[PDB]
Amino acid sequence: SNEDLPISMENPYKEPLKKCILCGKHVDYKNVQLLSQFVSPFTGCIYGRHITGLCGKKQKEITKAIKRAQIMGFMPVTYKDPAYLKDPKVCNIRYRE
Amino acid sequence: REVLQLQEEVKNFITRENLEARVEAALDSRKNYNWAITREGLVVRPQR
Amino acid sequence: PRYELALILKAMQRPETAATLKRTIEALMDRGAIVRDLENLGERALPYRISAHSQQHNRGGYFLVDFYAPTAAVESMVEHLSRDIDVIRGNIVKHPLTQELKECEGIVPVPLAEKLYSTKKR
Amino acid sequence: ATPSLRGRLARFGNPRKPVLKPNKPLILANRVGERRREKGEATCITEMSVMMACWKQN
Amino acid sequence: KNVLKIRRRKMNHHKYRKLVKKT
Amino acid sequence: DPPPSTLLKDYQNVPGIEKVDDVVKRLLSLEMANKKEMLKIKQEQFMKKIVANPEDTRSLEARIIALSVKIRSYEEHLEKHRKDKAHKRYLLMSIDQRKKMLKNLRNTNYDVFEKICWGLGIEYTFPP
Amino acid sequence: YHEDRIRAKFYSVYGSGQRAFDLFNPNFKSTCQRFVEKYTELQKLGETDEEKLFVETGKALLAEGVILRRVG
Amino acid sequence: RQFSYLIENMARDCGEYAHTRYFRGGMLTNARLLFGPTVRLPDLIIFLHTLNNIFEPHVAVRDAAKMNIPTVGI
Amino acid sequence: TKFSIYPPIPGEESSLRWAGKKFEEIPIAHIKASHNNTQIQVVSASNEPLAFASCGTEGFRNAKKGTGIAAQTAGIAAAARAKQKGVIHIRVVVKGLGPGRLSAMHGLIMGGLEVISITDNTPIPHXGCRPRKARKL
Amino acid sequence: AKHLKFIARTVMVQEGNVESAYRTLNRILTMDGLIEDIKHRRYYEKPCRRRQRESYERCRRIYNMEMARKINFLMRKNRADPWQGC
RNA sequence: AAACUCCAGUUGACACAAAAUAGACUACGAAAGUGGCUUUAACAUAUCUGAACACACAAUAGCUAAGACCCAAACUGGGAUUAGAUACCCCACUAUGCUUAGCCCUAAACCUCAACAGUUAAAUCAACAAAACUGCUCGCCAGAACACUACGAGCCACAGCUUAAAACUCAAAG
Ligand code: FES
Ligand SMILES: [K+]
Ligand SMILES: [K+]
Ligand SMILES: [K+]
Ligand SMILES: [Mg+2]
Ligand SMILES: [Mg+2]
Ligand SMILES: [Mg+2]
Ligand SMILES: [Mg+2]
Ligand SMILES: [Mg+2]
Ligand SMILES: [Mg+2]
Ligand SMILES: [Mg+2]
Ligand SMILES: [Mg+2]
Ligand SMILES: [Mg+2]
Ligand SMILES: [Mg+2]
Ligand SMILES: [Mg+2]
Ligand SMILES: [Mg+2]
Ligand SMILES: [Mg+2]
Ligand SMILES: [Mg+2]
Ligand SMILES: [Mg+2]
Ligand SMILES: [Mg+2]
Ligand SMILES: [Mg+2]
Repeated sequence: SNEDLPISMENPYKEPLKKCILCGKHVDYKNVQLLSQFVSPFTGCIYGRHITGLCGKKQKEITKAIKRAQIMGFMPVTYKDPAYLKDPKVCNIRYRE
Repeated sequence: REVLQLQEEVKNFITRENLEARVEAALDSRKNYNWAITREGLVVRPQR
Repeated sequence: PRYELALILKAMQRPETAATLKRTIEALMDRGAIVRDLENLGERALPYRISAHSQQHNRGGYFLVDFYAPTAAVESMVEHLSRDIDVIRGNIVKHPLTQELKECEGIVPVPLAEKLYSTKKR
Repeated sequence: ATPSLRGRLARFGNPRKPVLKPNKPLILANRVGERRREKGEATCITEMSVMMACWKQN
Repeated sequence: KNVLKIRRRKMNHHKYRKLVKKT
Repeated sequence: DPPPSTLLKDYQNVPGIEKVDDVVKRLLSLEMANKKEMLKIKQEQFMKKIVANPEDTRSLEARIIALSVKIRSYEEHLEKHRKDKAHKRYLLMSIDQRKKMLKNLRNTNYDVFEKICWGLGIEYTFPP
Repeated sequence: YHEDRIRAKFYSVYGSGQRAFDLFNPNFKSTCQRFVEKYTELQKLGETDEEKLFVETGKALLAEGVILRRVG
Repeated sequence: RQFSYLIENMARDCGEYAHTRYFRGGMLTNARLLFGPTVRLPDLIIFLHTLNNIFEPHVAVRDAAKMNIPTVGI
Repeated sequence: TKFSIYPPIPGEESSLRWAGKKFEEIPIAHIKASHNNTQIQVVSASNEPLAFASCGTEGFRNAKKGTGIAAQTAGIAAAARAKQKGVIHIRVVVKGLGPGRLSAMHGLIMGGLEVISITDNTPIPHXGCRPRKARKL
Repeated sequence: AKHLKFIARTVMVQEGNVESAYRTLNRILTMDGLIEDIKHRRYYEKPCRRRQRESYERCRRIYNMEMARKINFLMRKNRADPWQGC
């Protein structure tokens, strides 16, 4: 018949699925430097996923690790350890504007 | 394969014979679990 | 199974710290534990002032003990650590490396929910 | 990103209990709320205080 | 729906408990 | 219960495990494992003793054996935790599901049914 | 279409060609379309490896004077 | 409204009629009152765009069917 | 150097000085901003009381204490007494969301004191004692 | 009580600009939810009332975030009328 | 106003109470319920349906016995308000909220939408609400009120719970 008729395929132009910054990386409660990146510098509050940008699976892991480290004597609760204030900013939040 | 790997790790396990020697070695060494993540998903190990 | 003892020790000199570490490891072995490794995380200022055994501690030596013990040993060891005056805080958790991370493909987009309300003209 | 509405409301397909209980249908209207006037507040309280304080002194 | 049916049952039960207490 | 030195079901048949170090043996034994690992060996022993084909796990007989192992675990848990209503419900439900399995087995295969009752020490009672 | 697999790969490797698409001209051929054409011509020769066939396609265009600046 | 001028010229050129403006209610179902008792309604209505400016069917589509007037439509 | 809103850490070495004194040595002005009163106590870096003033001690009574002007007058009173003892720079630590939360600091500045930092220490229990029941108004 | 003081919720004044410092501090507490949290803690909010408020605040976020998404999508069409007179 | 001044602020020591943020997540459990940390045990069923009562559970309140004391708080007392105020507002303090061991077995226990399987075709379809339906099974309902009542029976319940009528009355109730 005719060879120009559309054929059945999976979308070849489909882009790869997005991945959170922590995708494929183990989150440890001992890694206080990583955990501090997701808490408020002034109040120590854990940031929501809309700020942190983490996936649902990693947001839970970070939350559970922060809570564990804070009660085991590794992480402060009411503020962010000043030693980690100069680490890379990975959270979409602006306090001065 | 797992049993073979385990049989190799047990060689380094702490025992009552090497307990004191292993305790001194631990006091001298330092282990760091801290590292940071960038907005690009790259690990930034600590420089110390 | 495999456990991890997060041991925050009192700020002491090297001879006393060695005695405490050996005493703690011997207690684990006495309860049937196969100690695998001992890691020194270094002495740092505590995140908050911890009051233990009628003493206010502001500094401590952080250590890690990797060991295999029977399930019944965990409760016994927790009791022993509570009675040791050289230990500020002691916690036993299931070793994190035993837990395997499932492979993640990525974030799948969720489309806006549809057909929540009838299409009648209001 | 807008929070999800999948499984949030009590519907026949939804097996779980409802997360949300909107009192009005979650449907965009053709209008927005009117601009609200700012609440009036007393002005020049500080300047009044310094004048009244000096009167007491003098 | 209004609560007129519940209100009638509410008064019945109140008066009943008051009667039982008295007697 | 199986001795604590018993090797795990997964590592029991790997070649050369009888000659490994004593530490490796006890690390791979029941002593260093959770309660569920010992339950698997219990199920294995009952399957070999009673069932004709231990490899077939979909048979009405294997399901009765597996359920009885679970029933026994709940009774041991409930002995320690007396006010655990969640597990008391699971035990009573499990007992009723084994009765239904036994009734279906009694109606279909009596010769095999009698072997289940003997091996597992289950007495079939008729409902009121 | 079958060539969408080629077009998707080309756009990923090289990106949008410098030549701007002129959709007004019905006979306009883009750098990607030229690649598909050469790719198909080399497929008729009897090449069975996509990666090898993709590499050969790029080499033929480079010889013809086409500018193929990879994203890298 | 991008083609209102074009369509009004095309109708005048072929000696026909165009309605590219806001369609007032009752132009077809109430014509004898709007125009006069002896007004003659269209015999054919050609919709070059069948949707109004809120992306809903042009009202005359329904009203043309009420008046039994055949309609051509893109 | 760029201005850092974050306070200097006591352990680390900083170049910021106020009258030759480090951040850890500046006296502290504790402001308790309640719904019905504002209390201001100026203490030294070693917790030695220097001055105290509240809306009640300034002659305001009943609902007149819970006003901005009443708190501002209390701030000026505390500043006057604190300046006699040698206080110039103060670290403000406010507690509560009362009407005199900001006015108290304005009074302290109007009294001749310089505020170098503002700390909020309003108590927030993390789960705590159950508060009084809601009012039926 | 146990933590080090003068690290949490502390803001430094720039060039004696206390007004801007208080606004910054007040903005930090609002963005974190402390201001709104403190006010709700004055009186006990019963669980059913807290669940009823959370449901209300969540339905309002979804509506407001969808209306804003439509405003920004249609703002392009605020242009002047191109076919004026047609 | 009363109350407090054996008060208040700073600093230090300091629970058998309650568990910010995360949570814009929507998971777990039969439901009731479950959101601080750790560990142990642990989440029935390879067809489905299947009970007011059998079997086992079941928020809060409440009962019995022994403990705990931060805060909250029926009742009660004081202050205020009011024509009165046995309320709404303020203060103080109980039972109670907690733990242990037994009861009691109720809820707008409602997501007022039963379990399992399947459909989106046509007249979709009273109205509103959360679109309209098919197969199959158990449970339940036949005007309002009397009536979450009387009597009988069962129950660790004894001012209780479950089951649950009739007479007279009306032409409506919904
Ligand atoms: S997207 Fe892979 S773990 Fe977050
Ligand atoms: K908490
Ligand atoms: K009921
Ligand atoms: K309901
Ligand atoms: Mg409603
Ligand atoms: Mg209403
Ligand atoms: Mg009545
Ligand atoms: Mg008085
Ligand atoms: Mg929350
Ligand atoms: Mg059933
Ligand atoms: Mg029945
Ligand atoms: Mg109960
Ligand atoms: Mg009780
Ligand atoms: Mg009280
Ligand atoms: Mg009491
Ligand atoms: Mg408690
Ligand atoms: Mg409920
Ligand atoms: Mg049913
Ligand atoms: Mg009742
Ligand atoms: Mg009764
Ligand atoms: Mg009776």
